[PDB]
Amino acid sequence: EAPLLDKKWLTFALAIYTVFYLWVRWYEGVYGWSAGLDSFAPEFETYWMNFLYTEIVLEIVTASILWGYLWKTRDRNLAALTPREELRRNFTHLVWLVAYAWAIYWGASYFTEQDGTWHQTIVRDTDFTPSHIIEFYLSYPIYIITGFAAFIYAKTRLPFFAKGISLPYLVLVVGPFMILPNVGLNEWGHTFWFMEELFVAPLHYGFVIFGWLALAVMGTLTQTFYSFAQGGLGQSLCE
Amino acid sequence: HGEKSQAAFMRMRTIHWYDLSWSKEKVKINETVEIKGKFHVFEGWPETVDEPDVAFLNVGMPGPVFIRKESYIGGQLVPRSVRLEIGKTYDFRVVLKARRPGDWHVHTMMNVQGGGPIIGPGKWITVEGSMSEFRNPVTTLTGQTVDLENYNEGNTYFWHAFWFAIGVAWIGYWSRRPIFIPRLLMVDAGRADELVSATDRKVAMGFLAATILIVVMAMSSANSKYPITIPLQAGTMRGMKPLELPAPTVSVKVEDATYRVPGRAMRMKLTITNHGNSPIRLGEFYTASVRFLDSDVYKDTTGYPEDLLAEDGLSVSDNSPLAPGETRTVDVTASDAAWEVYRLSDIIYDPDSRFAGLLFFFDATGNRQVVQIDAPLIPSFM
Amino acid sequence: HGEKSQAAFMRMRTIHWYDLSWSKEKVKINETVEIKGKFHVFEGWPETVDEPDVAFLNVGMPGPVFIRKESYIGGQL
Amino acid sequence: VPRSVRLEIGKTYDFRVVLKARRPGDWHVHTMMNVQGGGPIIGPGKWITVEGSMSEFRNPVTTLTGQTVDLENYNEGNTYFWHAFWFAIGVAWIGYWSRRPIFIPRLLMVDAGRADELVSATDRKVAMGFLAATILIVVMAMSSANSKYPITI
Amino acid sequence: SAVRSHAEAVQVSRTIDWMALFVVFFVIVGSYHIHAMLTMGDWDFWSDWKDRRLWVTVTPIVLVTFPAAVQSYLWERYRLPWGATVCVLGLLLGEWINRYFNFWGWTYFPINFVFPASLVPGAIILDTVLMLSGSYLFTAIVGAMGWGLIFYPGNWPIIAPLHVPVEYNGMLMSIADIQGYNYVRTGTPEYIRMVEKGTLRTFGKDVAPVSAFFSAFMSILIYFMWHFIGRWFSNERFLQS
Amino acid sequence: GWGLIFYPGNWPIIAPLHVPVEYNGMLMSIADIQGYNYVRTGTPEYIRMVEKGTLRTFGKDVAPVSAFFSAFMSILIYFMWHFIGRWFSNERFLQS
Ligand SMILES: CCCCCCC/C=C/CCCCCCCC(=O)OC[C@H](COP(=O)(O)OCCN)OC(=O)CCCCCCCCCCCCCCC
Ligand SMILES: CCCCCCC/C=C/CCCCCCCC(=O)OC[C@H](COP(=O)(O)OCCN)OC(=O)CCCCCCCCCCCCCCC
Ligand SMILES: CCCCCCC/C=C/CCCCCCCC(=O)OC[C@H](COP(=O)(O)OCCN)OC(=O)CCCCCCCCCCCCCCC
Ligand SMILES: CCCCCCC/C=C\CCCCCCCC(=O)OC[C@H](COP(=O)(O)OCCN)OC(=O)CCCCCCCCCCCCCCC
Ligand SMILES: CCCCCCC/C=C\CCCCCCCC(=O)OC[C@H](COP(=O)(O)OCCN)OC(=O)CCCCCCCCCCCCCCC
Ligand SMILES: CCCCCCC/C=C\CCCCCCCC(=O)OC[C@H](COP(=O)(O)OCCN)OC(=O)CCCCCCCCCCCCCCC
Ligand SMILES: CCCCCCC/C=C\CCCCCCCC(=O)OC[C@H](COP(=O)(O)OCCN)OC(=O)CCCCCCCCCCCCCCC
Ligand SMILES: CCCCCCC/C=C\CCCCCCCC(=O)OC[C@H](COP(=O)(O)OCCN)OC(=O)CCCCCCCCCCCCCCC
Ligand SMILES: CCCCCCC/C=C\CCCCCCCC(=O)OC[C@H](COP(=O)(O)OCCN)OC(=O)CCCCCCCCCCCCCCC
Ligand SMILES: CCCCCCC/C=C\CCCCCCCC(=O)OC[C@H](COP(=O)(O)OCCN)OC(=O)CCCCCCCCCCCCCCC
Ligand SMILES: CCCCCCC/C=C\CCCCCCCC(=O)OC[C@H](COP(=O)(O)OCCN)OC(=O)CCCCCCCCCCCCCCC
Ligand SMILES: CCCCCCC/C=C\CCCCCCCC(=O)OC[C@H](COP(=O)(O)OCCN)OC(=O)CCCCCCCCCCCCCCC
Ligand SMILES: CCCCCCC/C=C\CCCCCCCC(=O)OC[C@H](COP(=O)(O)OCCN)OC(=O)CCCCCCCCCCCCCCC
Ligand SMILES: [Cu+2]
Ligand SMILES: [Cu+2]
Ligand SMILES: [Cu+2]
Ligand SMILES: [Cu+2]
Ligand SMILES: [Cu+2]
Repeated sequence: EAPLLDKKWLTFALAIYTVFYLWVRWYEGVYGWSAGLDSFAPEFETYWMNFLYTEIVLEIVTASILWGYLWKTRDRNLAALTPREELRRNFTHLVWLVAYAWAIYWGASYFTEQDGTWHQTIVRDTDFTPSHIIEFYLSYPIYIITGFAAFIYAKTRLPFFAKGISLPYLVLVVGPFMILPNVGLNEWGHTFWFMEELFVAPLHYGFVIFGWLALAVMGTLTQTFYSFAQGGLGQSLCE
Repeated sequence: HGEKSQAAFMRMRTIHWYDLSWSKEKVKINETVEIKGKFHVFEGWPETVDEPDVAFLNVGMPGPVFIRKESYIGGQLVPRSVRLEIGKTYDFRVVLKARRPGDWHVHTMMNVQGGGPIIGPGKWITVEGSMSEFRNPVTTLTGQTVDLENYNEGNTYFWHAFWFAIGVAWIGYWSRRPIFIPRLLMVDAGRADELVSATDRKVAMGFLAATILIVVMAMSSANSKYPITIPLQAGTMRGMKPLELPAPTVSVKVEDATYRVPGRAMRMKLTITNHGNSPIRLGEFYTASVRFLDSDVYKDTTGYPEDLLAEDGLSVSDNSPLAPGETRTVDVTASDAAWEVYRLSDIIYDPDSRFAGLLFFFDATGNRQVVQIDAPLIPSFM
Repeated sequence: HGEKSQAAFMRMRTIHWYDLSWSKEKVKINETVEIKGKFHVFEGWPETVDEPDVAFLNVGMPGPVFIRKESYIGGQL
Repeated sequence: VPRSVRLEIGKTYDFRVVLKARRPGDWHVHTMMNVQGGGPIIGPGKWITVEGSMSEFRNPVTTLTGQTVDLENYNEGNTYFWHAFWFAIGVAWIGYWSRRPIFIPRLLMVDAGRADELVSATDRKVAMGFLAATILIVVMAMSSANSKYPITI
Repeated sequence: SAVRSHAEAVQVSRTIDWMALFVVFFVIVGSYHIHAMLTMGDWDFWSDWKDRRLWVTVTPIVLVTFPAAVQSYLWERYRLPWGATVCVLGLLLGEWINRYFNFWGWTYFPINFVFPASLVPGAIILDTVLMLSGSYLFTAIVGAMGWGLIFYPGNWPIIAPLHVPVEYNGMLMSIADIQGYNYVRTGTPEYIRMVEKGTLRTFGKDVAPVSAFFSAFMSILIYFMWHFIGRWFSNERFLQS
Repeated sequence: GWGLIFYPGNWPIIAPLHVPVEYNGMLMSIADIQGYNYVRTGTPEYIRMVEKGTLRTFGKDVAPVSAFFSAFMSILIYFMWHFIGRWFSNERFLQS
């Protein structure tokens, strides 16, 4: 008779992102000045290019392992899922959504405007600035991994989402992912199209457009609520 | 920082910064440093850079470690964008005030609209002290002296916190009840009208009226407190006075200019005609912030950034007094690690292999003539 | 009419009209009036006004109360 | 002036053009100034007669790498070879599927719900091999071209 | 059954309410913040960009986007009238966090030079109009008019002390202008700022009201379009491929 | 993949045409000399939309950046033209 909501998992989901991104901010503060200013220097290499390579390799490994583990341990027979266990799985999926929202805030909101700050205070020299390394290649893949994991868990554990591919969930999960390829346009926007460090330039409208797809969350939320209510919780609550 | 990654020919063919001075190398907090010099606009302006019809004199540094107290182009203060003419030389002066301690690489730059950044030579300046001692006093036309570091901070905090608290209260008034699932079921069941009561309507009306009235009263109070206000001052300042410089009594033609691609040097054949000004001798070749000097003819005493100063990087086949009238063809060799360090050797990736730079000629009395050269640069691979 | 509402600095920094003459102050119908003068273009042209690469010499009046018989800039129609 | 240039209104310029005869016949030759945002400005045309055979025309050019080439036929065979190679690969890919019934029986099977029977494991292996071979061949060809011509601008 | 009693169901529903509020709030923070910054953030970053023509016109038009969709979802499905307020609060929270911890904590730009614009009154007006009227067309028209018109009066108490004239080195300057001049933005030259510079067709002290009315009209249009955009975004559809 | 493989696939063909030449004192490409010698009367030199270098152009990243931008826009255009073709495949009959 485990509790319906696992408080330890929710606390971990918040705390791991909080601590990791606080350490990332500390690293940016410590080494963003001594080594990050000049891109053709050895300290810049050993303090940011190594970071980029390590983060890319770790992101690939983590995404592969997590997605493969979630897809391998799927519930083959969901017809025997008891309503209480279905409610517990719904709470776990809600914890996954909480983690995805926290990662989305950390990526799209915090580090994007930090990148804006960085570009307004220095002269851009390379596409692999420390700000670009942290924002485009660390936070965006992290929230992409979290969203893919949440979608896979919902599809493989919740009977509500197991009957097909949820269009609002697919838009909410893949839409922000398209922000990562669009970075190329951003680079093509800064190197060829726009000669000025203007944050409202059209070369950034790609980001904006895919950010709009995050609004799909509302539709997803509705489905989630029905997944919470179809198991008998709604009937008891309406009384 | 940011020049090494810029195309070599773009750096060679835009703006040339010649004799520069820094008043101090180490400053304390609140102390001022003056950077003066001359900048020449190259006649063969690249086509992908818009003409400097709208240009801004800027200071390149990792942030507000200094504050730009003032900037003058031709003796005229230039807080706004200005208009520069192709082929003219201008004096510039920048007075900065130290704000944050540490070692800072400071550059003078010309931001050009439709072109991008044009960074000049950077110098390392050390600031000693504490940032807490920095003050920025400004006296207004209303008779008030304020400190720009903390002026109007509390008012902004108060108003933002007030409006955020109002929004939080508006959300929390509705947040005391069941939020998502029961309300969704009631709306689906057709009982939506039961979710809003008359008291809720009265609360919404009060919120709207209070918001409008508070905004109006706050605007009136702000107008009363500050009855004298002006809009933001902006515009492009034309009519910058250029330098009226002695035309070079020295004529230089570039026969050939080549660079070995592996390579840390550049070589050029030059025909030089002296049109008076006594026997002259080449003492320096300036390319892209890099100065190659002939120690026997000239020595820098201005503290030019050493990473960009090659004291004996100019090798002239015959650097003997060029008697007025003599037309000598000489082979000059500009060699220095800066060629590779500042990635000037990356002209091999450029869609335009042409260079431009400045040659400095000195007579027996020390008078200096500046000659401007431009040519195509041919890589050597054999 | 229409100048009082134009920005003061824009009026100060564009074109200066110096010595001007009007041939007549009171005219009959079908009679002609000549307005001559000099205009100087200010060197510090405002940036929000395009350079006078395409400019037209016009007469400001509430309509065709007159008809512009001719106009000359530097002696050229 | 191998590139576009900038001209000033009201100025006079000398111009010289050296041309080399390539094809026989009578040709009306004009000197012109193409102006961007304006169009063509044609000058006086003169009739010039070229006598000989086009097969005798040569265009020798010496590169900075020490190689002398003829621009009439330089790099022609390489372009033909690569285009023919890729066209043959595409034709083979199409013809692998073209050995079976194409349009009507496959359409009926898809409509009947038997689409999964139209692709077998061998077809999947062939597609995987085609993709891997294409990527590997592109990479190897780029490496070989870089090795053959290490100096490019 | 999933729950054993009505009280347990109520407690579970409250927990779901809190968690879903967290999810909605922070997803809105991320998406709205990225959209808002990449649409109008140059005027929002610096105090010398807060002019009467471009800032006042542009900011409400681009910022009315998310509140329209979130209102169209929340009021229709839950009768929750706080969509615009929650969007504005999330955007303000993200912006202030970045200003304090990155603009000032990292690059040491003074807070009085880098502060966001106030947006709560417009969201409150929109939310109250939607709640009291109950119709999206009237809400669109009147609430968007109010949202566009109240933007500059709401922010005037903050920026008014920054417009005191100063005779700086012989030239007339604003306090915000001196702030922009002294604190060097290496990547942001002076010519980039889209601020009013005066036109020969500019009339007698009508810049700010005209900008506000134009912003209100375009806010009406953008609210009308984004209501249906959000209606599409709220679809509960399932795909089979 | 379609966006990224375009330039590596064509490099073996155009690589011999990029050998530098000192043509009449100016550095030229073999393709540049081909364009110079063989006169296109209706195609002047200023029309060619080719890279000329920008002050924001960085250290040898032109081709990869162009390839990645092309790949992203190819994703977008493929997504739109899939539905365009789906509409074009409709078997509808009209009565007027
Ligand atoms: C479990 C916690 C609750 C969940 C929410 C997360 C809240 C956590 C906040 C962490 C506070 C400590 C920050 C100090 C780091 C402490 C820290 O890392 O200090 C070192 C750096 C400075 O290093 P340096 O650059 O080498 O130094 C030279 C120039 N300073 O400062 C900082 O990083 C401080 C500034 C940035 C701190 C981040 C802001 C706090 C994060 C808030 C997240 C938003 C949550 C919303 C909730 C409403
Ligand atoms: C945010 C941008 C919105 C994208 C457009 C909306 C999606 C397309 C709708 C119409 C066609 C599909 C059917 C209904 C949708 C939902 C959907 O795709 O359902 C699966 C259907 C198959 O289902 P069915 O039972 O056979 O009948 C059709 C369902 N109405 O797939 C399709 O019809 C084709 C594939 C769907 C389109 C791809 C996924 C769209 C998600 C965004 C992609 C990423 C782009 C953004 C990145 C920045
Ligand atoms: C390639 C461009 C696509 C054009 C748009 C698609 C055609 C229009 C569709 C909606 C209205 C018609 C009904 C469905 C279509 C097919 C169609 O036109 O059917 C006949 C119907 C009448 O049929 P019905 O049984 O009464 O019920 C409607 C059928 N869905 O006509 C109409 O409804 C009006 C005339 C149709 C439109 C003109 C022909 C379109 C062909 C292209 C014209 C040339 C332009 C391109 C030249 C470069
Ligand atoms: C010490 C702090 C608290 C405890 C730590 C555990 C988490 C906190 C709370 C919930 C569990 C508490 C008790 C658990 C005891 C034991 C424990 O560690 O349980 C958690 C999982 C087991 O997951 P489960 O079987 O679903 O069952 C969980 C319900 N108790 O442990 C594991 O070993 C992980 C499971 C296998 C999946 C691994 C994921 C792939 C890893 C590779 C990297 C992925 C990518 C990285 C990022 C890029
Ligand atoms: C689908 C996504 C489309 C974009 C919609 C979101 C807003 C994004 C960008 C534009 C916002 C304005 C700020 C500039 C940032 C976008 C940006 O960077 O704009 C640069 C220009 C100034 O530089 P520039 O050298 O002129 O460059 C032109 C590139 N757009 O700003 C401008 O605003 C001026 C350009 C002309 C556009 C005027 C604004 C639109 C006026 C209203 C009509 C449009 C319809 C409105 C709805 C009724
Ligand atoms: C940051 C500062 C935070 C400000 C907090 C403001 C408080 C907000 C809301 C209070 C909710 C109370 C609702 C009571 C209804 C609770 C309610 O509905 O009670 C039944 C009354 C019965 O009243 P009655 O006498 O029979 O009829 C009216 C004439 N006598 O109905 C009502 O209609 C009562 C309406 C009262 C509504 C009060 C809300 C006004 C709030 C404005 C706040 C101003 C902002 C601050 C100014 C600086
Ligand atoms: C312009 C030059 C033209 C190039 C022509 C290339 C030939 C193309 C296709 C051959 C089709 C054979 C299919 C046989 C399956 C015919 C087939 O499916 O046979 C059953 C086998 C059984 O094999 P098994 O041993 O039981 O299991 C595998 C390990 N033993 O299944 C298979 O899966 C066989 C897969 C074989 C597929 C071969 C295709 C590879 C083609 C690559 C061509 C490379 C391009 C040229 C390089 C220069
Ligand atoms: C509507 C309910 C009635 C309440 C009053 C309404 C608003 C106030 C006054 C109405 C009288 C009109 C004259 C304004 C005072 C007129 C007024 O106060 O004008 C101030 C300045 C002028 O400054 P100045 O020259 O130094 O002053 C001398 C003027 N000879 O103009 C402006 O601010 C321009 C007006 C603002 C732009 C809006 C124009 C309206 C466009 C139509 C669409 C908007 C309407 C919505 C339709 C539903
Ligand atoms: C149009 C609908 C009628 C109701 C609104 C009244 C219409 C007139 C003005 C309001 C637009 C904003 C102010 C700028 C005008 C246009 C206007 O009058 O601008 C002049 C100054 C701004 O000038 P500046 O050069 O920046 O110097 C600062 C001096 N204040 O603003 C004002 O004088 C403010 C005028 C009114 C302020 C109160 C706003 C409240 C009304 C708007 C909300 C309506 C929502 C209704 C809810 C249903
Ligand atoms: C700036 C101008 C205002 C913005 C425009 C939107 C305002 C309102 C309505 C106009 C278009 C949306 C109405 C919904 C379509 C209309 C709509 O709601 O659904 C149409 C169907 C629904 O999918 P279905 O069930 O599979 O199809 C069978 C019919 N139910 O979409 C499709 O079939 C696919 C196309 C849908 C594309 C709509 C996406 C909405 C746009 C998101 C982009 C961001 C916003 C851009 C504007 C800036
Ligand atoms: C993905 C699976 C793992 C395999 C490796 C992936 C690709 C290779 C390396 C990864 C390390 C990153 C650093 C690159 C080597 C870095 C590298 O080789 O850069 C070469 C040149 C730089 O030339 P240079 O200055 O003379 O050299 C000195 C540099 N200090 O830059 C480039 O070519 C620019 C990079 C290409 C543009 C793409 C940027 C990425 C944008 C994000 C969207 C695309 C990603 C897709 C998302 C799914
Ligand atoms: C992004 C997804 C990961 C997989 C692809 C690897 C990503 C990196 C580069 C590939 C883009 C094309 C090359 C230009 C880069 C960008 C890059 O590296 O450009 C430099 C040169 C071009 O320089 P130049 O000035 O024109 O001089 C010629 C010197 N070669 O290209 C390269 O060095 C080529 C790099 C890699 C070539 C192999 C391409 C194979 C990978 C792409 C296909 C992937 C499809 C996967 C199928 C599922
Ligand atoms: C560049 C951006 C990507 C291209 C855009 C297309 C990508 C995918 C979806 C977006 C629009 C097409 C979806 C089909 C409509 C959606 C569609 O498939 O059919 C809508 C109905 C079908 O006709 P019906 O049976 O009579 O109506 C009852 C509903 N079945 O069309 C209509 O009623 C008439 C309008 C249809 C017009 C669609 C034409 C497609 C465009 C062709 C132009 C060329 C492409 C331009 C883009 C560059
Ligand atoms: Cu960008
Ligand atoms: Cu530097
Ligand atoms: Cu010069
Ligand atoms: Cu008059
Ligand atoms: Cu004048």
